[PDB]
Amino acid sequence: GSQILCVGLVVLDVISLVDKYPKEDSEIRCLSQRWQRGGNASNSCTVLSLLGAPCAFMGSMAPGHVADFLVADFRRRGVDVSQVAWQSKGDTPSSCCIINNSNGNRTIVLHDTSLPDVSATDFEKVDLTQFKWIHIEGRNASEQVKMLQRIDAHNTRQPPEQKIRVSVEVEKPREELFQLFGYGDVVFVSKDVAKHLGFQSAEEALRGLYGRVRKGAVLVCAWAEEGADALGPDGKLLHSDAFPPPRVVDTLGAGDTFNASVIFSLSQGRSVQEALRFGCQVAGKKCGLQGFDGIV
Amino acid sequence: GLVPRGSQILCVGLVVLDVISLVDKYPKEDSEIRCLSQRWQRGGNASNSCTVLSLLGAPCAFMGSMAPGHVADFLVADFRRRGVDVSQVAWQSKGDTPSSCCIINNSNGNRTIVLHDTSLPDVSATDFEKVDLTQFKWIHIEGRNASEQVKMLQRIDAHNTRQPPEQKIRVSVEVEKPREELFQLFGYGDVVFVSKDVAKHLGFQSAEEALRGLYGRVRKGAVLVCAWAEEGADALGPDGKLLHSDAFPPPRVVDTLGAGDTFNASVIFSLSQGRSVQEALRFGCQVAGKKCGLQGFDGIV
Ligand SMILES: Oc1ccnc2ccsc12
Repeated sequence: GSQILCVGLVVLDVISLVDKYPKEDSEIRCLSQRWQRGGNASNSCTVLSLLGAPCAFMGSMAPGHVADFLVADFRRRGVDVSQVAWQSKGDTPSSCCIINNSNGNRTIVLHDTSLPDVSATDFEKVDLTQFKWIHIEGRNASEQVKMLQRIDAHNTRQPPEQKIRVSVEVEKPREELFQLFGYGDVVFVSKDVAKHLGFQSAEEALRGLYGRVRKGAVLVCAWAEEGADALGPDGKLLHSDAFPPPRVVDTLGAGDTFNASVIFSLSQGRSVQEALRFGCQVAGKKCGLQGFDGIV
Repeated sequence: GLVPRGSQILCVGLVVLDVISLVDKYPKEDSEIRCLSQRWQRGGNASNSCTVLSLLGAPCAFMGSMAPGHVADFLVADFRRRGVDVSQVAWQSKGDTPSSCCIINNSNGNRTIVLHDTSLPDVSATDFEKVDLTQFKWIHIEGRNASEQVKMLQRIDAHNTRQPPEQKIRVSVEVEKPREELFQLFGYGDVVFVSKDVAKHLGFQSAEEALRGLYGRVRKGAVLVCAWAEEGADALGPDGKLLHSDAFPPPRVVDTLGAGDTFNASVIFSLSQGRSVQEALRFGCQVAGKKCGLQGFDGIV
């Protein structure tokens, strides 16, 4: 019971670093380029690993030269990949990512291949006893709500001493996913989802959405340079200022760095206030670097 | 493997990986969107000409810079997919194998391009010194780093100096970007290709204006060639006679990307087969026009 598990996408991020965002129908030359392992649950595994937390990724992956790269990266980072749902149909997805080196803005064109999502069945097939935490990136909702019911069940039959804690990310403003607010002890909702839904602050959002969460759970909302807020059952709003770097050069996967770091801190039994601060602290540190090398 | 003496046509230039995404609307900065479709394509002038020469039935080799890595691995597998010999590649210990990102707006046609970075060092004159030339019957050079490429051309001139004219290596040059450095390249090669774009920048309004206006810059006996899209192509040799062929536009135009490279390679092929400039011009125009109605190079046959 010593590992954290993330369940979501792994994506090849084909990255271009430019010094200003290109105007439509124009042509500019990038400063530098790199390939990076990406996808939300993949990114959080990078971060959890860098923090010293044994973790494991679980997502789909079609065999090929791309996947061979993604996997060589998972190892080397020490991410247990042994839970991957290897596909036959489809290619592994990839993104074009334009990173604006003057403000770290990152723009992403995702080629979501037909590759099929990890399912209730893939999941029903995993040894829950290895994990202290399970984080799920909201993608195939209805099919994941099932993986969530399974974990609750396993919990029921377990001494509070050894229940598996669960967190859930709703990053995309998409209906299918809104049912997912109802699971997990921790629920991450993005600024985009919040805005796409009426609210224009992290505190508004938390008041609004708290009704939708499972009894006793914490709802977390980061808001970039506004920092991040949390709201638990006690009804007290928690806040943390951001730790922006002097020069913000790369925000690609800052949100995932925040999620990972919050998860990490909580899994070490720190308070919600402490973990809020940790998340901003580490996400902010990453925004001042290209990639993840160097956040520790 | 063993390459027979004087059998291959060599093309020296750029190879680049083009990632091409088609989208609903141009992405607003800091957004996360889905393309309609995405394609990884081997690109570059000397690179495309190599593809075309293989499809035409010529043994061809590519010389360009690459750095070891997954991008290079993809480009090399694609080269090989098109029957192109890649053993002359100049492998580099520093820099990125070129890769470009292109975003095609589906609701209006616009292409927005992020060009490859400048990290990888071009093929040098000393890189090229190491090449045994006897395998080649023709050598074509995409103009890039002209001061260095001039030395390569001087080397071939030296080589040729000492051969029966039946084993002299024919040489062609392409000046396609309108930048001053390249213009000294006009002075080299038996066949000089100048692009419509370059000609326009020098202030010429037609293939005829450009050939007459620039022929001064070529070496005694050279042929200067200019293609002008749907106005066809002209050539102008040492005898002063402006040759011309009309375009062979396709039923409907589908993909013009790399049609100039298809023209260059077709002309080169034709000439290398001992056809006359007028026949080369015409052939070049046919294959290029066909390619324009085709997605990629598959059916140019
Ligand atoms: O806390 C954050 C979460 C996501 N993005 C950013 C960017 C600067 S701080 C920060």
